[PDB]
Amino acid sequence: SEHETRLVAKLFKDYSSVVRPVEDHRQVVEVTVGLQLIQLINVDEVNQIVTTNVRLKQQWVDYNLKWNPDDYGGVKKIHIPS
Amino acid sequence: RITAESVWLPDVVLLNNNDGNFDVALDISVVVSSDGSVRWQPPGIYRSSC
Amino acid sequence: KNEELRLYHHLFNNYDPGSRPVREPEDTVTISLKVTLTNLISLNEKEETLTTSVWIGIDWQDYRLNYSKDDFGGIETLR
Amino acid sequence: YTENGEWAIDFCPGVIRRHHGGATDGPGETDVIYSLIIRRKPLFYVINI
Amino acid sequence: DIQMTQSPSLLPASVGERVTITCQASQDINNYLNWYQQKPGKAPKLLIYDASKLETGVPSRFSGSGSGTDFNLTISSLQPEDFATYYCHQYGNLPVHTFGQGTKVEIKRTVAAPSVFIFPPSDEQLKSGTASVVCLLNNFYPREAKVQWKVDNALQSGNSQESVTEQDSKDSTYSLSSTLTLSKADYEKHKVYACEVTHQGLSSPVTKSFNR
Amino acid sequence: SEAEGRLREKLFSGYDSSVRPAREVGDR
Amino acid sequence: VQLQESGPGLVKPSETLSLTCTLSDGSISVSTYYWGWVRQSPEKGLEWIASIYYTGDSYYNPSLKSRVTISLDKSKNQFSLRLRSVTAADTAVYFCARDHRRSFWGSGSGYNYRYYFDMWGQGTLVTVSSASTKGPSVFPLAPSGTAALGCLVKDYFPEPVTVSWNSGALTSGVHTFPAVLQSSGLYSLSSVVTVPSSSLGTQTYICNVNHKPSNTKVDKKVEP
Ligand SMILES: *[C@@H]1O[C@H](CO)[C@@H](O)[C@H](O)[C@H]1NC(C)=O
Ligand SMILES: *[C@@H]1O[C@H](CO)[C@@H](O)[C@H](O)[C@H]1NC(C)=O
Repeated sequence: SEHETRLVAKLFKDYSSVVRPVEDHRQVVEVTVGLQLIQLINVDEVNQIVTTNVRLKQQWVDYNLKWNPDDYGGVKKIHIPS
Repeated sequence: RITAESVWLPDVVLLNNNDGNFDVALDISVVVSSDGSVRWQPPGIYRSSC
Repeated sequence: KNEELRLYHHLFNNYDPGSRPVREPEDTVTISLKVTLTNLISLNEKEETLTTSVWIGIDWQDYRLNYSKDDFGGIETLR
Repeated sequence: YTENGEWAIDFCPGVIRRHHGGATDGPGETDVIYSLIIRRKPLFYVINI
Repeated sequence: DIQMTQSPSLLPASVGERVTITCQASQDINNYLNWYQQKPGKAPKLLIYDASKLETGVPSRFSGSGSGTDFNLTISSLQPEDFATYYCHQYGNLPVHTFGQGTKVEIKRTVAAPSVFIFPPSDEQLKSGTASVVCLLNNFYPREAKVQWKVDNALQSGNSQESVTEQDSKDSTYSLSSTLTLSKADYEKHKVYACEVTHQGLSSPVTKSFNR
Repeated sequence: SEAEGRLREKLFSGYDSSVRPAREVGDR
Repeated sequence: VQLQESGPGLVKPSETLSLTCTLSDGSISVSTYYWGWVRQSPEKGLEWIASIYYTGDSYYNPSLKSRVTISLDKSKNQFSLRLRSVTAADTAVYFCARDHRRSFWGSGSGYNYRYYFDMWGQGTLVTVSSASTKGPSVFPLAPSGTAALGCLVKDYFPEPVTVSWNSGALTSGVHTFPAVLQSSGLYSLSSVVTVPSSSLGTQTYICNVNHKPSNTKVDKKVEP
């Protein structure tokens, strides 16, 4: 918690969510997208609308959000607000 | 008695909700004891798939 | 270092989104408008309501946000 | 494009209108009006009613 | 295809020194080169990528430089935890990889002459029907030394095996053994047996011998 | 409630509400 | 968040060396990573073997492409290597690694790529030998102002062997050297120690060698 508190403070000291998270502007952000269908809620034939419950798994790399675990008590993974 | 957004909360949600609403109806406040124990009793209107 | 960050700082460190992009108060801003309809959802006769799904393309010129790609490593667009 | 089950879009002209341009009317105003001319497909009412 | 030659194979240095390792590519690879550090009994760790960019969490002491063909890995101020084996790695537009030969960075000190010892095979090993002659170099720096086996003043070859220990923290020295294996009959056929040691720290070579 | 205010300011100094409470890594 | 190798530590010659790398806290179906194998030997240094994409595209070291088959398993989040016709030259520490691919856009050319190994496993040593378990033979190398003595441990297999002097009492000046693989396919080494001459007659020196697969425990007294 103290280690994670220090880490979270360090990572977002000068972070920007405006620009793409790349170390060079010519680099392309590569996102792996995977859909999980939990429930088929409805199929409205009159209005031609299908309602579904889904999870939209998205995986990418932020090159400004790396750290060495040894410098932060061995913390290897965290959960942060999106 | 502290506002719930001021403290860490576990992200406990109703996974099998039907209308897409996962969280509680009102955050209200947690009760924190001197030993670090935290009790939270938020209300919730839940529509669960059955 | 991502040149996008330097470009963003150059364009937005001194920028007022509340003011129109006009050099004088009496100048007019011209907006190019397109409306693309994706779906006609419904027409409720009881409520007399047309539900549609669209997306609006809106183009204009902001002289304060002007830059050249040569001064920023070849960036031609910034989101 | 997937056509609506009951409605067919026949026309959709757009027009840029300007008004309130008179001296007494104050500053001028403008807007853009699109006129969706749509046609009902009455097959359901013919078959069922 | 592309081949990478890393120099020097051994770079003795002291704390505070500025050291430089070089990697030469056979062809022009632009800056498509990374550098890795590997401590003993550990996986390699990335230090520099694209030949000049420092990976996050790496100390600023390490720097990289270079264009096509020639590349460099510099350490400005060598520290106690920077003693390791460094590698240059080359990649292309496809995941095809070539690792250069390692470059070891060891602790530097003054030259120490070997203590040379010579041990015959035991009578038990002769009872087993073989004969090992063990010639030991103790507490010598640098690692560079030559050992030669002489039988009645006749040189041997192809029947001697070397073994060397790592540098010890207390004294920062090396130790070597040369084992010469022969059959019992070959061992009994000759009288005098010697090992002959040459080292930069020795004014002249030193020979240790025995007679049966 | 001056004492309560002082206690609150003491407790919420350096406190990160987004950080899960784990004194050591691996604590559940 | 971590990679773990698993496989036999010993393979007979001409058999197939099979290794499997398992991911901990991660998915193998990621577009930005290849999954590869790199071996390290004392004589050859680091050497990349092969890499595989999650869609199945594979790339191979040209020297080892004939004998290598790299494969994937999405259900288990695993990727495996199978090296055929394995000989003594293949003895090495095999690491499984994540090849981090960065994509770059070229005007008019499209995507171009760069790579670095950012994640490694611990490394599994594989030894390729047709020998079987056998106990060491201990021989005392007796000493000739400081006198050196030792124990020669000869013809044991497989590694390692633990050597101690006087039940661990004597440690200063003790040097145990790395094992050497002989032409017979069996390991050997010597453990040496230097002591004062005047203590040769007053102090006792015994070497305890212990070899686990053979369960060999030899306490050889080294004296003149
Ligand atoms: C925008 O600035 C660039 C230099 O950054 C200059 O070349 C160009 O003339 C400017 N454009 C306008 C429309 O002012
Ligand atoms: C590496 O450094 C040496 C010593 O300064 C220099 O001679 C050599 O040109 C350098 N090589 C590079 C930068 O590729």
